Amino acid sequence: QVQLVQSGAEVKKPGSSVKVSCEASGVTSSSYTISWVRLAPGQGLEWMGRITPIFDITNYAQKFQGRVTLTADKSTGTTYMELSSLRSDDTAVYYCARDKSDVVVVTSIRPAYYYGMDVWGQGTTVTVSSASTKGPSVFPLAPSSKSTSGGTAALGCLVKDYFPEPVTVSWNSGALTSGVHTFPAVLQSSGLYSLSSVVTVPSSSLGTQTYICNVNHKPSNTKVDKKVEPKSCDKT
Amino acid sequence: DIQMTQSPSTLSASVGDRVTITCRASQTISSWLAWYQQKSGTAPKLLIYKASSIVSGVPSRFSGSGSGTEFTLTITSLQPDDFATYYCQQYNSSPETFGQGTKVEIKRTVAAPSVFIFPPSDEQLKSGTASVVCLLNNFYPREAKVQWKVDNALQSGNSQESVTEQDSKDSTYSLSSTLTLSKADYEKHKLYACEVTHQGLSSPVTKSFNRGEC
Repeated sequence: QVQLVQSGAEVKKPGSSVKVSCEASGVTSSSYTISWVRLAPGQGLEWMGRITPIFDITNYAQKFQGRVTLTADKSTGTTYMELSSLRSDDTAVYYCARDKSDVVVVTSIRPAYYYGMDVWGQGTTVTVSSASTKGPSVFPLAPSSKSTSGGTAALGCLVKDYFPEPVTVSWNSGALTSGVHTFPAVLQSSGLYSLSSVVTVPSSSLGTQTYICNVNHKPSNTKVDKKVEPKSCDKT
Repeated sequence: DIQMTQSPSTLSASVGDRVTITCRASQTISSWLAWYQQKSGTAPKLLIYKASSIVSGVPSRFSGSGSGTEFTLTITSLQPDDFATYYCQQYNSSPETFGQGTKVEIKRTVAAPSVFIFPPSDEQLKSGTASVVCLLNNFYPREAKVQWKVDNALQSGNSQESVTEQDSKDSTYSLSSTLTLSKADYEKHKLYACEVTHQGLSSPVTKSFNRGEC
């Protein structure tokens, strides 16, 4: 029942350093090895490096070398990954993993005794933007003639210009969940995020039922509920 | 240095089906290959090592094969929870290199989207900026072209979009395209359209509104 517990998510200005932790417990050796792998948006999975704490032996990837630094604290079964000259494309999710070997890894993986990276951390999300923290302006997507289809109306919320992710949206304090779609945020050229949350209801309910989006941006630090009400549009 | 290319980059399939992902290594790696499954909010899962050796806890339906530079991962009978991305990893030489991942999506019927358009809010308009949201609801395949026109005059470069993940109940997608102008340029025209083409569309569906009636 070996498990790896990484540190919380992290938002860093470009150029800054980030150091995420990882706490093994419980491996069956002091001579375990820990790899670090990042999930990077658009380029896939990606091996960075590797540390065997007992001997403090480290092997980094060429593409990183200059910026990565693996370290350990043998007393507390924790390793640390420090990426340094942070560019905007280091924005990614950072995993630590066990290298399962029958033999202590002291340089390369010795392939005949390898069993894969068999246990991973939860991940740590690291966002790299010049941007500064900010809550969103929530605007209504009003139901109307132009948001209708054969008995059905669509309405919603525009969660606009925040940083960093994440924001959450429920509808009518979570009472209304069937038919809801909340789209992946999107990164504007301003460096600020913007999503839309949307519902389909039957049109005849716009008059009797009241609809509200609940927007929680936990970073900074808005809680806002907007009442979405029907708007008038050209019949033709 | 070794580069791993898998195929296909993506593939749609059904529960029950026989799925096989392929892996080519840029130089021989003997049998030193592992397969990883990854879903959304979760870390990769190890499935296979030494090309064919199955992990303690991985279902019998998963099988690996290959040696040298051609390898194969095979789900025999697909399954509700096998919809994910699969990565192969080479652990011959260092560095460890992964494949680019193969996303395996569900296969449902063709479904035409239902289109909606949304005029700027009264209160966004107080701010100098005006956003127009076109919504494409519940469709398949994931491919859709969204085109803004003002008035009948094609925009380009003001319109970010976003797609929902393949819905859990009906396996359809949803899209949210978003035109963004200034309360000045807006405000210069009357006719905001939003034309949509899909595979399940006879003819390009358009939703449009007259400004200042909305």
